[PDB]
Order: sequence, then structure tokens, then C-alpha cells
Amino acid sequence: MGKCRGLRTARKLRSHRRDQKWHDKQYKKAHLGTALKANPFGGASHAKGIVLEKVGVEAKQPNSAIRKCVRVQLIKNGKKITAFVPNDGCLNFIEENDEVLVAGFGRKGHAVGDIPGVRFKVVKVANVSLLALYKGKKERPR
Amino acid sequence: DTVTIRTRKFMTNRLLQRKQMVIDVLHPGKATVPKTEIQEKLAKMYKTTPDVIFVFGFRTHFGGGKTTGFGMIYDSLDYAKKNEPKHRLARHGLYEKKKTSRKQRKERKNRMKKVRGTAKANVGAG
Amino acid sequence: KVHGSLARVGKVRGQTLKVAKQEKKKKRTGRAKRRMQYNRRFVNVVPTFGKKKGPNANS
Amino acid sequence: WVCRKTYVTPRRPFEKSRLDQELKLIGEYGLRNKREVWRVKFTLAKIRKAARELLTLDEKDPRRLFEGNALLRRLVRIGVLDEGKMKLDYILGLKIEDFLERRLQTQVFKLGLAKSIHHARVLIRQRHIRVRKQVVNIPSFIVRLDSQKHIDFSLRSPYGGGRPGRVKRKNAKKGQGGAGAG
RNA sequence: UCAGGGUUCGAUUCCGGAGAGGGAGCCUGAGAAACGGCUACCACAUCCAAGGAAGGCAGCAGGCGCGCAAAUUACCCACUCCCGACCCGGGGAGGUAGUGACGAAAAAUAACAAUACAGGACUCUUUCGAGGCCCUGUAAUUGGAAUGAGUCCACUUUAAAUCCUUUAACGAGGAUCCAUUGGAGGGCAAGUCUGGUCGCAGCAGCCGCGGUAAUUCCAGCUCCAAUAGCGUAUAUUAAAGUU
Repeated sequence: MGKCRGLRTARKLRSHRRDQKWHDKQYKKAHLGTALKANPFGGASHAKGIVLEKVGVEAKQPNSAIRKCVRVQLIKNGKKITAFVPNDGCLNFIEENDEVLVAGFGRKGHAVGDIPGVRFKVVKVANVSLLALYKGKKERPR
Repeated sequence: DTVTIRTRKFMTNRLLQRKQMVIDVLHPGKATVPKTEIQEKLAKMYKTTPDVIFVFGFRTHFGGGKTTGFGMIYDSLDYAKKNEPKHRLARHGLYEKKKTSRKQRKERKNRMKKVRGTAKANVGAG
Repeated sequence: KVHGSLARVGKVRGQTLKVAKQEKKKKRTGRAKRRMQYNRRFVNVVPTFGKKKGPNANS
Repeated sequence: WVCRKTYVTPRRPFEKSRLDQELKLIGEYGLRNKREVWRVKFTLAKIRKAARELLTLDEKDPRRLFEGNALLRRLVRIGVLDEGKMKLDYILGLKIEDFLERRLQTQVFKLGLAKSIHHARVLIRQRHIRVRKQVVNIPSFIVRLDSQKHIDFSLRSPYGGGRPGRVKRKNAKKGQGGAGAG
């Protein structure tokens, strides 16, 4: 309520809504494309890179742990992304200066859990999954 | 076995000089018998003798019990021999093909294209 | 204690015992797996006074 | 070419109330999965949507007459509805279970020769029945009303006339090569 | 996708349009500013006896490169149509097969008796107890019965063949002719079981678990959900009367 309800006010409605839609956060990222330019991804679900070097990443309080991530440079941008490594002992199955395949966490822009500064994780080392390396139904191909 | 040949929608197709019907066949504990055997029985149901009869089709339904095809019967041989697509005549032999596979034609054609006046070498000779 | 640093990975998984008791018994699939599920829950017919039991109880 | 789905999934993933109904319904009729249940309920809820239109259309609109008349005939022809009803209001009184009575495996058990329902499904698949003259292998035949008085066993089977199976004739050859020559 | 009103997508089998490495010009013809025609410049790239000459796969296959990301240098004018001087010739148009868990439809992976315990209506008996009916799983072995999964002669299919349907002959005793993918603290269907670890290692969309008694970690057993499918990442709609 508190607004026009004319019969010839189609212009004053459809131009107002087209302006006040930009104050929404979601809409403003989709249509400016500043999302694409700023992201290390092109909007692609995955991406591929080459390892730079292992790191240890401290946890946010209350939790205290060391989380053993990696840091990676990409093939098609040359810029750098810091990527989590999953389950116990899977760090060892990643060896420095090889290729890897990365993927987002599942929150689509934001850092997940108690680990800060990480927005990406790792899925395949070299056409072989972290699962089959971990479980033992496959072996290192080298 | 004892089998039944049974008509279905006859036509006297005067323009092509033939008689075309459906070949509706019942088989009791068997089904799917040679097409050669079928045209024998149709020979001794219109007395036209089995070299001007031609049949094809014959897909058999589930569990057997029925099979249905499509048959022609020509008045004379020469009306079949003229009209008839070649492979149906060669189906029970009196014709063949050669010709010879495929390809050997096109690679010769493009070689014939690049000569003028005399192409008799390439037609025999490569 | 913790000795030989606590940054070490493979720690918990490389010092645990590994045991098994893999099946000889074949489990059912498709139809019959639903048949047993129907009978074992509803058509037995056991239920008694108000209880918390669940379909599992290894307590 | 042209393809479309014949079922839908429930909006809720879990719900104690729902799951028990779907389970106990599958138990009675011997169904393999919930996909065999939701299939039925898609068709039903589709028919419940079409009916829900025509009741709001003007009485004696030509669209309303021709549709309803030919619709109710089809519901009567499969026998999920009576002609002592024969109006659109009884479409909404129709429900899920009445369909399942007209399933092939249900009619084998209910009005023919079977043990438990779990047996009867196996007989349909192992080609020991027919519907009028025609072998079937589909327990989801849904059976027209007229064809209920032609459900018979098959004419080539060890159940009734026809050649025995390989368990019997095996043991017959155990009388000749298992204890007759071996 | 959706109650009503909408929102989002449309390279892509039909119709219209534009373009054949980038620009420009032009010949022929009824029709073209044509590229399976031509000429020139520009960017490329090939052969050469160095005098010269020849080229444009956003046609079908195929290769390199690019990337998260995508098939056979197969068979054939029989169908469907087109082109010609033509009933006869030609067509990578088009049809056929191969690869194919994009996706959709169909629905196997054990059914039935014997014994064995087990339950309750029913009957007898004061009750105990016994009989007995309807069924249930569950042990023990089995028994009888059935079938395609496969293997496979024949017929059929078709341009020739494959597949499918049809039919010989072999083909089920559960140990194998083997169903997996996730989960069990709450949201949310299912363990305050056993062993190991001790704020370490890890789990955790979210809330939170781990500091020696861990229902959440690593394993075992059991249980739950969906099922020939299930999980994960990302775009997007509904949920959002949070446009």
C-alpha cells in the first residue's frame, strides 16, 4: 500500500521495479558480470592448476587444529588459489609440481567451517580420485 | 507341423500386372518357417506356380502363434523381371551384382577427371 | 604424550588396528528386501506398551 | 523424439507418516519399488486435475459434455468406476487402491490360481499365463473389464498341457544316465 | 519451473536471416556481389632445379591446439527425396551399423512344500496344561517344481548383415549364474553398542563434535534411506508476500 493504483500507471510501476531490483545483492552480481572478472573461475564448475607448495593453515577459535592445505596456480589465468585437501593422509598422495583438479566447497562464494581464507578444495590428482587413492582400490600410476 | 495360409485385403493391381495381398500365417507349436515353403502353398491356392510368386516381411509375434508378411503374385515372369527391384529377384537367384563393393569407383573417377582425350588406361589400368 | 610432531598426517589411521568379519551370507535385493521389511515391522505382530525401542538396539 | 516422465518424487524427503503408507501398500501387492507406486499416483492426480476443471465449466457447455461422457466410459471400461455412478463427482471419490485391484498380478491371485502374491508375479514373468490368446510378461497390464473372463494359463507350459520343464526331464534322464547308465 | 499472477532459458533438427581466414572488386547466368567461381591487397601456410607454381575442412570422417567439457579416416543409394539429355546414371543429402549410465520407457537378482521353534483368534480344562486354526519369520537340512542370464545349430530380419521376436541342444541348491551408493547427535528416516585416538589426527552445508568414560573422528558389528542407480561441484527455478 501507499503507492499508485492508477489505470495508466504502467510506466511508473515498471520503471520503479527495474530500479529497486538493483538494491538486491544477488541480482547485482549476476547482471554486472563483476563476478566473472573478479573470480579465479570463469563460472566453470571446476578448474585445473599446478601445485606450488603445501602449507599448514590454522583454525578459527574455539577449534584448534592444523588443516594442511595446498596452494596452487592455475593453467588458464596464472593466478593463485588456496585449496583444502580432504581426509587423513590424502596430503601425501598429492606431490609438489603436479597437476590437480579443484572445485568449490558447496557454499558458492564464502569460506566454510572454521577454516578461513579457503574457498576451494581438491578432487582429482591425475585422472584418479582421492577416494580410490585413500581406500586402496587404485594405486599411484607412477 | 501343419500350418495355415490365410488371405487379407486383396487387390488386382492391373497397372503393374500383379495381385498383392497380405500373407497371414499361423503356426501352432513352431513359428518362423522358410519363405520358400510358404510360396509353395500359395502356388497351389491360385495355381500360378512358384517362380512368379515373391514374398517378404514375415515378422513373428511374441510366443509364436502368428507371423504376417506381404506377397506379390505376377501373371507372367517378364512382368516381374521388368518391374521388381533387383535384390528381390536376386533373393532367389537369377541376378547378381558387380559392380563390386564400394570406393573403387570414386578413386577411379577423380583419376579419370585429371586426364583428357584418353582415359582408357585408368578404366583398365589404374 | 605426542612425540614426532603433531603436524604429522596419517596419524590416527596408521596406528589403528584393521580387522574384519566379512559376510558369507547373501542378502536379498529388489522384491524380497521389501517383503522382509513389511513382515518384520508390521505383520509379526509383536508391539506392546509405550516404549522407545527403535528398530535398532545394540544397547 | 518425444519422451516424458510418468512419475514424480515427494516434496518432503522423509516423513514417518508417509513412509509407512508407501511401505505397507507395497507389501500387499508385491511391488518392487516406490517408483511403481508414484507412477499410479501421477496418473490419478492427473485425472483428478482434469475433472477439477470440468466441474467449474458451465453446465451444458459442449466441451464439458463430450469430454465427461467419453472419459467416464474409460474409467468404467477398466472397472475402477461403476455406471451406477456415472457423473464427475465420483471421480474425486476415486482413490489409489482401486487401480491396483485391476493390476494383472492382483487378479491372478484374487480370482485365479496362485499361492501368496509373491508367487503370482513370478508366474507372469516366467510365461505361464495368457490374456485371451496372448502371452504377457508385464504385471502392470492394467486389465480391461471385458478381459477378466479370459484370463487363463498358457497353452505351452508344464502348467496344463505342453512340454515339461528341465527339472522334471532332467530327473527322468537320471533314470537313464544317472542310475541307468551312470 | 509453476495454485492464481510470474520467473528463467532459447548455439541446437521447423521457418526467416547473416557468413564462409580478414577486406574489396568482378565474370557467367533467369537467379550470385557465389567462395566445392575468379582477381587484388592484408594475415597465414606449401612445393621449387629458386626461373616459378599451387591453397582456404564454420561439408562427412580425421589431426593438432584450447580447455572442467564432447564419437567411426565404418557400410550403402534399398528406403526418403533431389539433380540430368533420363523408366537405365549420380548424391558422406539421406538411410544402416559402431562408440554412447546426457536423458526417457520396460522390469530379473528365488518362488513353493516337509520338518523345527515362534505368535494370536478358536476349542477342551477351575486354572495349569493340551488340542487346533490362521499365518509369520527363523534354524536345520532337503525335496519337488519353474525360468532367462549366458553359450548356441536353424529360421527370420536387411542393400548385405547385426539386434529384436521365433525355435533345437546345453544352462540355478545359494559357498555361487554374487547390488551398489550414502547415512545413523539435532535439522531428517536409523546405535547414550565394542576396540583405537585424546583439542592431536579428522569430521562438520548449518548448529557443533575431539583437552584419556567421543551416541558425531578412525575401524568392527548392527540398523536406516533410495535402488540399476546413488553421491559431489556449478548455473537456474520453486520455497521467497526476503522485489
